[PDB]
Amino acid sequence: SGFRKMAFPSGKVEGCMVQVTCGTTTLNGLWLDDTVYCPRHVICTAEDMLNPNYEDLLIRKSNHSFLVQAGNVQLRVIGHSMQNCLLRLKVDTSNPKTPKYKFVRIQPGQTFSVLACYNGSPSGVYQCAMRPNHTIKGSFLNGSCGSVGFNIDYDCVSFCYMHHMELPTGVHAGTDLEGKFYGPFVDIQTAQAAGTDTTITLNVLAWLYAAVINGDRWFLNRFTTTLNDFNLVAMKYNYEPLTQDHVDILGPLSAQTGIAVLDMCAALKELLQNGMNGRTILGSTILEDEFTPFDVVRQC
Amino acid sequence: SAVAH
Repeated sequence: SGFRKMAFPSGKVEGCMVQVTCGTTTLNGLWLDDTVYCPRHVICTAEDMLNPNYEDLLIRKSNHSFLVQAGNVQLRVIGHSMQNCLLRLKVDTSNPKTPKYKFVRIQPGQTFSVLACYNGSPSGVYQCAMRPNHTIKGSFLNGSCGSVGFNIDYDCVSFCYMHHMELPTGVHAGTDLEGKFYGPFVDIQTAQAAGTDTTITLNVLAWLYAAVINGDRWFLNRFTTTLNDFNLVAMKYNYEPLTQDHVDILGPLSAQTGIAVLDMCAALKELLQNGMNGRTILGSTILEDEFTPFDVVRQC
Repeated sequence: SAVAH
């Protein structure tokens, strides 16, 4: 019993973290097979960031231009390519400690683990949801660039994020593993702002189901609301609309608790309307939208 | 503005 915001075990990823130095900049890289991936802005400086042209910047550099150290061992760069906002550096050695993996583009509301690493060394692991506005609420400090997010399916590792920068709000932006940014953000040190976010309804409901699964049922009621009637409320409170597809997704959870999706949608409407009056759900003051249905199941 | 990490 119990429900906690967990993370995937990070060992498999740890094995693939390395340090990349270029000029006066050091950040992390990911080393899979003979490739090491890192943010393209590593080649930037105290000034280029201000307004760079990556292509120019790139060819004034070479394989000697980057120092890649794994553990205490230097590594030989022989190739450099650029893929979107990422850098690909080839190396002489195919990592022995390379696990089954694939690259995926995470979709909003899905969640992943982040292994925060400084200087090629892993510092911590935490769980993160991709916000609707394409940012994540992470804990990152300078030098954390190149840290990645991932999910694990059994043995396989799907990589879904690499860290690039921090927005003015203190939230983070990065790319998938083909260097394509999440959101419209670009790698320039210039004003950029997070769009106004919204709450992930499907996740809040799954969370409610978990709570029921976990014995706090205080927020239930015998009422029911329509799919359109609820959405009207959701709109009012900056919640995302519920759709039939999302209702379908919740079905197993509904079944397990014997709690219709719309009823739960009723309970929510009420909670939205009346608050919690100082009550706790799963030891939580406010509705929590960072667990997917899938997460809830894998934990119950 | 955006801060690189």
